[PDB]
Amino acid sequence: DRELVSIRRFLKERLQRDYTTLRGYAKERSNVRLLLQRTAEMGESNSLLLLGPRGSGKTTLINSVLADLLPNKSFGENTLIVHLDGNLHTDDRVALKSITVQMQLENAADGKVFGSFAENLAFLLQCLKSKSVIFILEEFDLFCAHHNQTLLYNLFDVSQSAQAPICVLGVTCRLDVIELLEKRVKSRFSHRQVFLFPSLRRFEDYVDLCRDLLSLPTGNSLLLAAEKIYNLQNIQSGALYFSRNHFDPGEYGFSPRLRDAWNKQICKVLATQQARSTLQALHDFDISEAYLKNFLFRLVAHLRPQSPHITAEKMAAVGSQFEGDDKIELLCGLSVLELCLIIAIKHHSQIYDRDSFNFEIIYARFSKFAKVSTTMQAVERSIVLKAFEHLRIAELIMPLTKVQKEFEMHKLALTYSQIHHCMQRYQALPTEVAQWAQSS
Amino acid sequence: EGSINAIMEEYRSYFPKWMCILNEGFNILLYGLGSKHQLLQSFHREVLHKQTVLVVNGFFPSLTIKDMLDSITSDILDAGISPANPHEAVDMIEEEFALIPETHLFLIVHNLDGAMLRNVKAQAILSRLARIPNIHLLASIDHINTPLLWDQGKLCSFNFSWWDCTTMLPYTNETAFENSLLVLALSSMRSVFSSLTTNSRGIYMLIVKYQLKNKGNATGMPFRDLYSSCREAFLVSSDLALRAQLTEFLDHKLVKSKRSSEQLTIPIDGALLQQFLEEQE
Amino acid sequence: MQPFYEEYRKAWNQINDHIADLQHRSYARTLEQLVDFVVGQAERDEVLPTAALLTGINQPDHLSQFTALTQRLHAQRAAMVCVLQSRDCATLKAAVETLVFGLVEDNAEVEQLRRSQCTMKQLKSWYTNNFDSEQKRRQLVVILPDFECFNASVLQDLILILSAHCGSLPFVLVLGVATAMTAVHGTLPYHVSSKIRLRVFQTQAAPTGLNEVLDKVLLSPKYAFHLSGKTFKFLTHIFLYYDFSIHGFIQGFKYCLMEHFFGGNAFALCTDYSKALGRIKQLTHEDMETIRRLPSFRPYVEQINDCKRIIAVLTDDDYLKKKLPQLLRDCLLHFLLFRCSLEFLTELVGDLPRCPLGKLRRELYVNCLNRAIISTPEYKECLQMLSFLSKDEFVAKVNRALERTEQFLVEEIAPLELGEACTAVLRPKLEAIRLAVDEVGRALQKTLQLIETQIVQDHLRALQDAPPIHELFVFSDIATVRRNIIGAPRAALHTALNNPHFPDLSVVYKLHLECGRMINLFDWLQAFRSVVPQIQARFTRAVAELQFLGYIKMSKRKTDHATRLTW
Amino acid sequence: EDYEIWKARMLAKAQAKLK
Amino acid sequence: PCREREFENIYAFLEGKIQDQCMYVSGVPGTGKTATVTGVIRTLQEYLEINGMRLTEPRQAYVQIYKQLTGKTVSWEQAHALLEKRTTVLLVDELDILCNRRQDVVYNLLDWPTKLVVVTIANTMDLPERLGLTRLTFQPYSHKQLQEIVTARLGKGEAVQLVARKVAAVSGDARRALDICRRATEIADTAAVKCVTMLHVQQALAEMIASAKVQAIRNCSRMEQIFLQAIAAEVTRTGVEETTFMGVYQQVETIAAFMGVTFPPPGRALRLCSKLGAERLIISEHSRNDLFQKILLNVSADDIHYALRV
Amino acid sequence: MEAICSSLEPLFPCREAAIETLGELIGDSSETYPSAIYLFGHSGTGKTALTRAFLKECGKRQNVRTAHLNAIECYTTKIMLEILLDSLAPDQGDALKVDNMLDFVEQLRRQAATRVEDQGFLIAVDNAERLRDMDANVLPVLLRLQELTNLNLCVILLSQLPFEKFYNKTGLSEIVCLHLAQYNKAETQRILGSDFQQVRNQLLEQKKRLEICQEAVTEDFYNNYLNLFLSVFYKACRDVPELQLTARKCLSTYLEPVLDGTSRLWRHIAGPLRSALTQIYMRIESLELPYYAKFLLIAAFLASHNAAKQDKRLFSTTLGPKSFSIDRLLAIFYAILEEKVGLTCNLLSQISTLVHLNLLSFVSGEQNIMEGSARLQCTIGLEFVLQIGKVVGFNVRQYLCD
Ligand SMILES: [Cl-]
Ligand SMILES: [K+]
Repeated sequence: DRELVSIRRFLKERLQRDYTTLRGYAKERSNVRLLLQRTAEMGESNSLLLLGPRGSGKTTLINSVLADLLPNKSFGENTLIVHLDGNLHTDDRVALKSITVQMQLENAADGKVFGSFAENLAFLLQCLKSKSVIFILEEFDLFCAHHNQTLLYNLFDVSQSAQAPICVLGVTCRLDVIELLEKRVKSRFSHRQVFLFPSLRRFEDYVDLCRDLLSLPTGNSLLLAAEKIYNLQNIQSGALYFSRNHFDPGEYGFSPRLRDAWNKQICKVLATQQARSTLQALHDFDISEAYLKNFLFRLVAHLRPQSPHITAEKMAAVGSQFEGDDKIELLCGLSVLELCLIIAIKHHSQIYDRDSFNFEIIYARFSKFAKVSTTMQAVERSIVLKAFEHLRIAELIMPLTKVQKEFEMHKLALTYSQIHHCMQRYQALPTEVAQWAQSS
Repeated sequence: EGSINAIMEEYRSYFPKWMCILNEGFNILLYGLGSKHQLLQSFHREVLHKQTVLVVNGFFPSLTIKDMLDSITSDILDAGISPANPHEAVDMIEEEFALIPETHLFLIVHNLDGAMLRNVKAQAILSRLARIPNIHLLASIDHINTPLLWDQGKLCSFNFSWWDCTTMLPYTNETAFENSLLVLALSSMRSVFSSLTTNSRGIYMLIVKYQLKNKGNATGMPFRDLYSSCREAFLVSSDLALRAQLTEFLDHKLVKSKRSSEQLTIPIDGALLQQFLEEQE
Repeated sequence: MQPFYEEYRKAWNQINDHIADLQHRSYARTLEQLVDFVVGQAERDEVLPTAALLTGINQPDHLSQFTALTQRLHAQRAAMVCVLQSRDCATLKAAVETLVFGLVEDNAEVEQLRRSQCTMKQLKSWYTNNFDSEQKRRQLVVILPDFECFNASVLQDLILILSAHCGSLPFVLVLGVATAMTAVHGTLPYHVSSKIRLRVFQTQAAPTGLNEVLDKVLLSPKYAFHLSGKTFKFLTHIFLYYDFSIHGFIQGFKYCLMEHFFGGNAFALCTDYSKALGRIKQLTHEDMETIRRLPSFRPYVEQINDCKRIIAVLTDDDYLKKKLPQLLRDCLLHFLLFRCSLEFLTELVGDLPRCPLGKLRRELYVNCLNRAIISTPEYKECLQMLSFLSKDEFVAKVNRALERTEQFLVEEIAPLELGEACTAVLRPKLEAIRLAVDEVGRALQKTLQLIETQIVQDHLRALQDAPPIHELFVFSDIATVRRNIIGAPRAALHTALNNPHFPDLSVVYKLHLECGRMINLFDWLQAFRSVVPQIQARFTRAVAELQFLGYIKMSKRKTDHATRLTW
Repeated sequence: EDYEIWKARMLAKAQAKLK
Repeated sequence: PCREREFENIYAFLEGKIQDQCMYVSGVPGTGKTATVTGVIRTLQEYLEINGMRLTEPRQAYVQIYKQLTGKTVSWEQAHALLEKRTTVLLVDELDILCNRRQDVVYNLLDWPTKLVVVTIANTMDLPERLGLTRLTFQPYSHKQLQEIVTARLGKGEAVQLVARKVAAVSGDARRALDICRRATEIADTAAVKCVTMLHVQQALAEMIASAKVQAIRNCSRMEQIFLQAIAAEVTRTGVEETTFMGVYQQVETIAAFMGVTFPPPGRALRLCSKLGAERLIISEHSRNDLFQKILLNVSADDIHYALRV
Repeated sequence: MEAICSSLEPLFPCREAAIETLGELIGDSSETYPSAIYLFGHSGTGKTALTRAFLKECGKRQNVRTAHLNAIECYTTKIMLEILLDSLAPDQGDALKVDNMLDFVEQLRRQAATRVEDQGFLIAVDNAERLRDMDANVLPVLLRLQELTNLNLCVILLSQLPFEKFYNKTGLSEIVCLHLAQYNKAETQRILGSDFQQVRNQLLEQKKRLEICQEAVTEDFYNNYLNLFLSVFYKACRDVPELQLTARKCLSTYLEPVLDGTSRLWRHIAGPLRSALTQIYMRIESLELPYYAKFLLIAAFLASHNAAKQDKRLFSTTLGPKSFSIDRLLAIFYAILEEKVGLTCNLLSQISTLVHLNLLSFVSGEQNIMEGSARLQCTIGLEFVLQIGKVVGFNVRQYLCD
């Protein structure tokens, strides 16, 4: 009843948020923790860089380490964190402005001229004198793409010169990120200080993660987590990028019976074979946390008082919805004439080994079919041209490159198997089209 | 030598009519065999006189229509530098000249043929200009297919009064720039670039872009970054292909490879490079 | 200022005003229709309405149309219009900016920022602020004078944007298209065409308008200045065979008129009979000389007795200045009669099949000024054809002719000075013919003969057989003007390079001709050396000059071979 | 024919007529 | 070195065609064909060599042929003409490139001897079938030959032979074998021992597998690895380095069908390709050009081998 | 959320499941959104109206701030940001400024909220196909806009294409993909049959004629007519709105017979039906050329059709028109002209004017027209060329090699 709604809310919020908690990766967590401990507690400067496939919570690992390291207060008051993103912070100047703002030194820097970026960063760091900074650059390559790599040069130069305490935590999915650095930047950067995120190769870990994400934790766990988050929310002005709008598990409360029943059901469901094979498929495909959280969000979202029980059939259902093909659906969505054009193009492509086609040829074939058709009779030219255009706009037909509309040469962007499945799946063919597509 | 001189004096006697012609919203045009530079200069020297008289040397390749619009907009109109888009500048010119009557500006285009005036846009701009009644156009033609780039509107805006004016003298200043096989150059490069294939042009665009992005410092470009950028864009099959392409660029002496890593210097100024990229748009 | 220039200005302004009036009359209908359509939309979704104007193959003539429509719509206070020139819409950004800025400026013009911040949102806000509850909505019209020159993508995206913003904003746009609607349907797909809901509008083509302006202006008796048949034919030729530009015709005509009156003060006489006499008073010996020098004066000085008068003419100016008010009178009256005769003969020759002598008044005008009508077999054929219809047809025909020339005499000669004379001379002949018709096989040929002798013979005379000093009012010298307007330089270069009319370049050119298509440089140089260190330099510079002219191209088709582009 | 020669010719014809 | 029969075959063919007054060799890159052919051409002690890479344009082949034949340089058309007008042996290297683009040059080039001697070197043995002569297939070094090479490097019994056989078994390719031998020798030198042990090889192996790309590939999912292998297969079949998605997907279907795995539809494969493209293992353009997008491979076979097959 | 679906179901029939799932994802504000949704389906599937109505009802009954937008209008990012922000930040006008994406994220982040008043934000980008043609940072930021703003918000992307044509060269985030396919014949007929009472009352409002009209109109009649209409139309078009409109007009035309004192009505409706079927997707309510221009044009067409070395004798059609060297065109022109007028600037201006009118179009080197040698291509023909030939009197067919 209300309980299902509660649980659904909980799971949804947990999936789409929960910016701090990460499971496993002890070595990496400890490593980053130690490095940040160095920079914060001992006051030295370093340049770290994280590589890993897009989907694996590496930013989450950073958030977790910070989540554990910040509330010590001995570290909290002294250090401050600056978040930067290659997609948002472009043009360098924007980044510097945002650094100024994030250090809470916009007022102390208001109305001042600076010759270069460096001379500005120096002032910004001077205003801190003490205190230390942790720069966190997401999409590092996009920062490598910037002009002269000024930001990176100066940050790493400050990291190399050991002047003032700052740490540069880079985050990217790009292996050759190191090769994108200019010599002067690459020289000032700690080589072989890059650490690769291995992700969860093992499938049992995947299933266990799924179980953890779907299951409900003890009230005490929720209480502790809530407390920790609340403690995180009070640090600084409360403006950390993993504090605002957090999971906040202190808003949900589940009775012991409900918890036991639910978790028992989850285990029972993940104990079965079909669920496990569904997860096996997902794992075979993308092996990323985001994919799993997507599948699970979809699975959780479909919980209703009509079907309050999460079951393997649902997992297999959503899995099937994942394994589906969109283009074949859209093809089935088409009209008859359009599909007849596709068939003509298929014939043309099969006979001439994927030679480019021109509207005239397809119209010629469709006409040759039309003149002897029962249904496609008395329908010519204009509509066919409209259908062709429609196919062009839907990018079912790609063009290779003002040329004439009628005389444009094209490439077709479907696979014969897709068209075949379309024929098999399309309702309701007028039988002539089948035979027209069947042979000859 | 006396015949041509007499003919020059005749074409000097042709002068006082041209003014009356120009007054009536017409523009005179000369399609002589030899150079008509001295003639137009004499016309400017004697007839025009007064103030507010512009001159345009079409055979100088270093010029651009943009700086010309800037030139006319700067001092004469006293409005400032002309806007980026030439047609906007032309709109301004139209408005301002319409605003101020009885102040006629005589502009003389030596060798309207171009380049740079070979592009249709320049002719469009010059037509839009000549369409204005305040200003007056004294162009000269030499190339054969010059009227190939004039459509109806442009030719109609160019209320043209054709005059023979066939002089026999050279063609020294004009021919001096016309490079031949019988004997870096900015004009030549765009054609040499136009003659290239798509991919080659693409590579050249990559290198010239990289060069533009880093014009300051006074310290491109490495072969590695070029290879990377080219391979990334699927413009080159392998290293040897790029080196071959560079060798082809070296043969035409467009690019220059300074080895020390292998740096690929372009031995030309940045302004004309910006002009290049600008035209390549 | 000089007198001839004053007459030039007056004449030119009169003519231009006339043509402008005719054009305004021509545009007025479709204009009113357009405005009606716009307000029609103003009264009373998702799709924006549009109006297609089929102004074929004369883009620069129909800008005054859109301008007039702007002025009219502004006068109507029904809407504000912006015009987008394909040159100002290279990108979508520039298009929308130009659109908004245009509309704003238009409103600013009617009521009596910068392009960088001309968003559609800002326009919508501005429109909402200024007048959202008028209550009767205004309209935002968007003119596209040059549809052919537009970018397909930019156009489509623009139409889509405008279509999207309907309901909230009352958008309208007119399509000035050259080709038929096939170009519109060819340029736009169906998913964009399904947002237009257009209504086709037509405008009279340039040929009809030319026939109109020719018939109504250049053949009007009001103007003392006339074009020779050859010039007339030349202008109509360059018009009908090349550019259908009314403007080009007007300007060519202007150049002819200017070239005509710039002969001297003597041509100041080419005016109304009243204004000419003052000029006669003002004339000087040089003018007497230049009016003495011209043709059709010697035959006048020849046909005369009492040689003291001959010497009085040749020597004394004051005596010659007494004949002018009679000679000019005769010329003006003659051409008056000439037009009055054209108006009659054209109705008689036009209706016939074959149309050998002519169909339009201009054709007759040319054919009559060029050669004698009686001598040419076309006229004889026309007579032979006329003598066969007979019965009510012929009678009705000649009656139509007479009614036409009469109406013309009442309408187009009455207000004119020397109109009483022309009417007094012509009317009795028309009466005589009318009686000769009222008499009506033999009386037929009698009537035809009467028409011939009374009109064609004495009034519709050629230029050779024309009143003394028929110049000043007529302008020949077509060749020079033709050369000055037409511009055929390659011929001049050719003949200038072959044989100098006043020469290494020439020799190089001759060999270059002798070659064929591709030219080895060495043998070319050797031949040039055969004909004539220094020589090599000469050859190089010559070849470079040829390269500069564009007669030869430096090719890579073979080792050191040049390819000529000429034929 | 030239104008001055023609004028002179007619003048001569006049001088001949007067005789 | 172990390639001698091919050397004699080529030598015999060339000598025969020389004395009497069009061969086609093919093999994977690890076979070393050009060295052998040039070896035979050096053993004879008109000849002009051409490479599909040294030419910016395939049509420009005629120009270089011209410059090689009659100096100095002329347009490709006039070159095609002078060629059209016509012992002269001709070696072509990496013809797959030239053939991949326009095909006219190669068909011509093979029509030309039918009427001199041209030898064409390829990375594939089915390109004329995709559009008469003597063909020669360069097979890879056999296991025995591999063992022989490894043993020869390290210098039927006993220890050296054992380690040699192990290295030969694990390496697969001769290059990887010689590389592992090099590293093992370095470790042997560093460890102050004369002979190369097994632990040295094990260390080298572990060090080769410990590289970033290999672990990166090892971290990929199954479908991704299959995709990489499919790209590789496509490169192996075509002979060109760059692949187009379609062929890759076909190879994916083949490999997946063989492995019993049911590979998802093209969309998910475009997603896969984009992911791998983003992670810089491969190199791919958007997928806006589905089926027609070009997929470059940015890992090399050795890394894939150490990642997957060891 | 149930009220929303309950509120949308009437307006959108045969879309209950879609509304349900699309309701499961975005139904309630107090529940977390998926952060990114992408439903795809052909034009006229009714996806935009569905999204719009959904946003509307959510906006009405819940504390959510909507923001609908079309991607075609966004010729630059700043416009998108301005529209979205202005729509998401109400009562803020002529005072808001958005320099870049960062500022947008910051401002939306600044809008903020409190949990107890569980508000929500959801954006709908119509015609999202364009997003992958702008900046290449808009899409990845949008699909991750929830996580960048720490804000319970969700981005919706509509399009015709499959999402597999949206992936970037670098790092695209996860997104929930939905689907809408066109309605089956029965569903379409039902949707077309639903508006019976309205068209009935309208017809009645539109005198013996109105009586016999009133006497002979029922759901069966309408459904029959619609069945005919679908039988003749639905093969070529499944776009339901088009069917509505065209059916209405053709209904009037189908209606007039029974009113004139007269099954089968198939004949004089099939005519208009096909005649309307050919006139679909377009709303409703002799080129005069010079002589030498006409000759240039027909010469160009004769250069288009007949190609290469046939000029010697004279002086594949489905593939297209061939290329012209201006010299070849002038040659063919002077060859065919048989009047032999010397070239004048006006004539070369004529050919330039011809290419400007898009009657001719070049393909190669627009700049090197003078230096040699641009390649022109003729567009029009052949009926127009024959018409020209008939106007002048020249036999074009004679020169066509075929
Ligand atoms: Cl829709
Ligand atoms: K002017």
